[PDB]
Amino acid sequence: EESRNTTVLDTTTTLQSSGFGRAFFGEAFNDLKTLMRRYQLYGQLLLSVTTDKDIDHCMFTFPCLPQGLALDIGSAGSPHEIFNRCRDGIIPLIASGYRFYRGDLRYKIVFPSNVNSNIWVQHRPDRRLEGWSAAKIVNCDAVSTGQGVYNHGYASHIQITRVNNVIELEVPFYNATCYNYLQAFNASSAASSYAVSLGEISVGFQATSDDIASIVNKPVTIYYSIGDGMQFSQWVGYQPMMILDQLPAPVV
Amino acid sequence: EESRNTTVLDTTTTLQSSGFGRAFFGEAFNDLKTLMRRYQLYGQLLLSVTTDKDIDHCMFTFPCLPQGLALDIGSAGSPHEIFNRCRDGIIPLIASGYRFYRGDLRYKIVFPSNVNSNIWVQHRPDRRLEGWSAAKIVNCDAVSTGQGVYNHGYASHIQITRVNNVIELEVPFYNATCYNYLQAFNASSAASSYAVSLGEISVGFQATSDDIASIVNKPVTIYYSIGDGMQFSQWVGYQPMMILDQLPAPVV
Amino acid sequence: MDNPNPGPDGEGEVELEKDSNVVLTTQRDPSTSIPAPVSVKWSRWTSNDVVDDYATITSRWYQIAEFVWSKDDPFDKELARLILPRALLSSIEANSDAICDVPNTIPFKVHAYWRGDMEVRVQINSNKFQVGQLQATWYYSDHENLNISSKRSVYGFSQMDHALISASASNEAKLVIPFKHVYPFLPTRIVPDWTTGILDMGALNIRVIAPLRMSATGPTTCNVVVFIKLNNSEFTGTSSGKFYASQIRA
Amino acid sequence: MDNPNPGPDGEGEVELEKDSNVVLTTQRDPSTSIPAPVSVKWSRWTSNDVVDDYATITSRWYQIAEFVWSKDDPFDKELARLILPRALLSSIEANSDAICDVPNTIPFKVHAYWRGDMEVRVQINSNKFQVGQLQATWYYSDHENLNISSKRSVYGFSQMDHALISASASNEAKLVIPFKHVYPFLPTRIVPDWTTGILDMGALNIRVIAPLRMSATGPTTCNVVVFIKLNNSEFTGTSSGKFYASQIRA
Amino acid sequence: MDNPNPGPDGEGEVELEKDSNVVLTTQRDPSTSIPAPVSVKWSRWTSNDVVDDYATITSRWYQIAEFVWSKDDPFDKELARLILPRALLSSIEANSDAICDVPNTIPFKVHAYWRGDMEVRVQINSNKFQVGQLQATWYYSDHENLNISSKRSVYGFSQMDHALISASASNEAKLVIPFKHVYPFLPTRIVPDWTTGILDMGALNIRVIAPLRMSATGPTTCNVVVFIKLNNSEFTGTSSGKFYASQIRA
Amino acid sequence: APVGVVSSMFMQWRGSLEYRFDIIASQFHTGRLIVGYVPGLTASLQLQMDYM
Repeated sequence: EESRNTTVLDTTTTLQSSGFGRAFFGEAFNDLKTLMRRYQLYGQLLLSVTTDKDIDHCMFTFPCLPQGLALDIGSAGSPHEIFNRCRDGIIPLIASGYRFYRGDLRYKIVFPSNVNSNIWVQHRPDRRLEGWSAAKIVNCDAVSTGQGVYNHGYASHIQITRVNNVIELEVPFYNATCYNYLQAFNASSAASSYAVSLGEISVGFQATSDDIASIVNKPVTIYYSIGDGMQFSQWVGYQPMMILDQLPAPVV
Repeated sequence: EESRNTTVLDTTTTLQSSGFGRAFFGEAFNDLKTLMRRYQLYGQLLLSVTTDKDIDHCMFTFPCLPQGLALDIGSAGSPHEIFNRCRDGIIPLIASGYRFYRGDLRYKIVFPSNVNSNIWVQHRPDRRLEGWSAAKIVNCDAVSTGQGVYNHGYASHIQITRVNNVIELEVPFYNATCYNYLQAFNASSAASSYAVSLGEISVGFQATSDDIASIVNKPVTIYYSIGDGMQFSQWVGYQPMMILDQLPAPVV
Repeated sequence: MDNPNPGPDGEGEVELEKDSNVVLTTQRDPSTSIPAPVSVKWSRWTSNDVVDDYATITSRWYQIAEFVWSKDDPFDKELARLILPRALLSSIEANSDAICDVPNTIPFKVHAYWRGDMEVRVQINSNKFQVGQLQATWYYSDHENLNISSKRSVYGFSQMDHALISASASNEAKLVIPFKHVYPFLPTRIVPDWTTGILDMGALNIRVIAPLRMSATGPTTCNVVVFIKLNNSEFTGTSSGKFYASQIRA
Repeated sequence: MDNPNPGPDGEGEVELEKDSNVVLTTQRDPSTSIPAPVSVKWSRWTSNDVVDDYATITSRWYQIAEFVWSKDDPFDKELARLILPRALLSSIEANSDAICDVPNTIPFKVHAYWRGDMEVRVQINSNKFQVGQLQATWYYSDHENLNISSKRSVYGFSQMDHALISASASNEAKLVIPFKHVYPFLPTRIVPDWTTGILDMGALNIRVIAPLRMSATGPTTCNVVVFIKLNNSEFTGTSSGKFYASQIRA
Repeated sequence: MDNPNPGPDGEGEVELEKDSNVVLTTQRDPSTSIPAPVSVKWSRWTSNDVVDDYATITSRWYQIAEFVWSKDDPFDKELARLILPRALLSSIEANSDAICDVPNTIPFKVHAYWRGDMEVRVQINSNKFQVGQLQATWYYSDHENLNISSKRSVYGFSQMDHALISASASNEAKLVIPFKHVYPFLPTRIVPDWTTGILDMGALNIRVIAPLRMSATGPTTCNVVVFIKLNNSEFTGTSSGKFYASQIRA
Repeated sequence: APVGVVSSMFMQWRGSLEYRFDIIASQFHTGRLIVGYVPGLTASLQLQMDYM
């Protein structure tokens, strides 16, 4: 069996327990769940207006899942240095260790400062993730479906950038499932696709196109953490790691 | 292990215990220590004056140990028939079986009858035995050290041959040791040499040289037994024996 | 202890494991490994229609895979990535006869939906002088995880709990496999919201941790056989068997 | 009883013997043989100067000899007449490094005098199909006894208590060796009254009682290794280590 | 349990079976088979003349047959149809010396009539790697039954109770054989109403149920030896030994 | 090892590790092996090691 221990050959005299730093630093690091709630960078983008957007059009939409977005190094010419360098993170690294999850997420999107415009944020529980490809932030183009616009029923919230430019969130667990998939997802069942993302958040500015020019190529970093109610389930061993200090130097 | 007995295959119905002859002859032979105290021939000699001895000179000196003197068959022309024939004895044969001893000895030297002269007997705890060679009776020559003469401090006794010609002794245990060596001795440590003999007894006549001529080539047999306080220690298996009835005949 | 007395009977005790009308024996202690705590019944939340476990036939032991394991197989070498609810059906159909023929699997021919704990024994008969070691590892909904192709290696299954099958001891590997899946019930045929990946809880897989090693003139092969009980199951949604389609060939 | 069930773990229990920070195992029961009753401490009678056993380092197990035992060795054939307090030092120095390097033996580098019980295990790894039998026999102050050259044979050590090491069972031979010597303490260097025969209590010796026997194509060699605990010891007479001389080469 | 620790002693316990002055051992548990309930003494009904069992010599174990059992022997192949009271005498005389010489059998030289339970052990020393199986079967007054020549086959003795001697386990077969015969006493010499078929209770016979099987270079032969206690006996009718005739040669 | 991933997230660690050794052999194999531990070996001293 895996955790069996046939015949211990103890040499150690007993070492003092430290309580995971409780005896030194004053804080236990035993529960890995409480570390999971330190916020992590989730995605990152430079806003890119394409079509002449109206008040209603979403500026970008991303699926919201604990697994972490499929990692986006960026194009070879313009890397997002943190994901290029600081690969993945903590929460996805532990999400690597389990096979199912059932819980909330929190986000705290940090909008660009220079813009003044109001910002709405839909949550869309309906949407199915459609394979691990296109599990990434998407800059929506011309409206053609209801995907591109504000919608009435979906839960939403509207930060006033002028007052404070970081809307904070609580994406809830709405799925008709026991508990969702947690590793990378290739979609076998067609109904397996409802079994991953908590929803499909959509951020959108209310700016008219005359003012939208200020917004172009302004950064919008995003954060996430597992939201207290989260509970990963089945243990599954780690897929091979790739040591970071061993990554190649830029070379002068 | 040596004394282990894995699976006895008893066939015997129980035999009556005899108590080692207690039930017949009226005396137990169980304890081998009490047999050790029957006296044994220890050495033997024909006195041989060389130098013109004074009153004080020792006539002969021998180390006194339980192991028995190194066996002296005598020269090929003039064998001492008992050691030649009746090899060793009992006490040395059992001294063969143990590795350490710690105890007294008794001697009862039997001087020649024809001589009248007084006889003194030193005990000399000081002396180291010097290897198994020269662990034998020695006919001392000209005085050169204090070895050849009567000494003041050493314990001594003086038989009057005219009254009874067999001084009886009790050589005591004087060594700065836990307990002495008991097999044959080759002297490894220089301080190992104090670890064998109880002492180094010296017999000497008080005759002037004019009277010493009567004494020449008169036998002086010696006896010994382990003296009650003796206690051999560590068990050690017997070295190969040599059966006596198988010794060669004189051949007519 | 330490007192052998073999007779005509042979030496050791023989522990059993009767179920319905199938008894099967292992001389050795099973190396049990249980991935999850036993499942709650869950017919309550998703089935008005008549529900019934068929304990007298579904719970019988029935073979699903068997395979030679020769010394030629290199260290990390899959012997069998069995799916489980499917292999119980896929093997039968692979053996050129319909699901209806086999008593264990008739309720699948009818009922639209299945749930329930599984049992899997991976019995072996290596000779005592052979040296080697299988691992048997259950991995829930493997197919859903696209990067699994990299994980699927003995270093990667040894971290999750897994049975070990030493070829020296010819040890038999028990493996309780309680139901866990994103959806409480597994469909047994094409169903309105999904089609592909039918009746696929996940996959047992038997990677080698140590290849057989033997004297050059010793016994090369080492056969293995894998029985599967389907115990605390329950079926729901009665439906005609003509809707049923033969399981994907695998 | 009589119910083998080998697993990945293998079959039998593994008894241990931890000391300081050295644990070592034997699958088999040791064939203990104890020549003498345990020694009294005796620092009382011959040492004003500070005395101290170093239980935390002197009592550790440490190897002193190892040797192949091939079938070529004839019936009565010594494999190793180890001296014991010396071999613990003589082997280290023979291995081309000073006594100071090894934790067990540093106090010998300093203290002028040693006393104390020894422990000696003569572990072996003969294969189960081999047939043979070592004896291990401790003989106090052997060198002092000049006729020992005749005694030193298996007929002659089997009379005193001695360990037996069957090669069939691959049995391990424990051997308690309590201090007994004519002088209560053994010096660790040249000392005013003796020089030669330094630190020489006596000798372990491992005569063969039955040569290995095997099929012509079977395993010829049978290695043996001999650990030595130095437990209830005590050292006395602190002294500079520059006085210490390398042990006689043996 | 399951904790082997072989020593110089070897591993298992050795059960014994002392009688008079003969002890003999079997490492394995005997496969006892007892054809009949123990006999009543019956000297009461047919002997005024002095009667006396000789427990101190008649009850001793003594060999009566021994035989090689090579792999060449085909499935159903008799190894030895021993008669029993006769073989105890017939073997001795076959070994070229008179009955009077052997302590077990002297009372037969004198007393006209015998009765009493027998014991028969069929010890074997097959190697552990051999595969085969003797049966040992006692058949009362076989010679009286003329069709026995057809019955005398392993299918036919396996129906009556019989010992089994696996060659794998080298099992030893105990076999109590209480007296039963049409006449309460067996004569030891020609007697007024019968002559032929003297002292013939019936016959032990050791048919093979499975021929030895082994690797081509393995140990071919497998020797067997058969001891016979003659315990709860009683003799009656004292008579001169000159009347005694040597047993039929068989 | 799972300990080798869960401990990469943290700057500091302490306490005992446990190396199980499955020596895969038939019971008829026999042998013996040291499994030592040397405190304080800098990489230059990583060599010069031998079981003694």
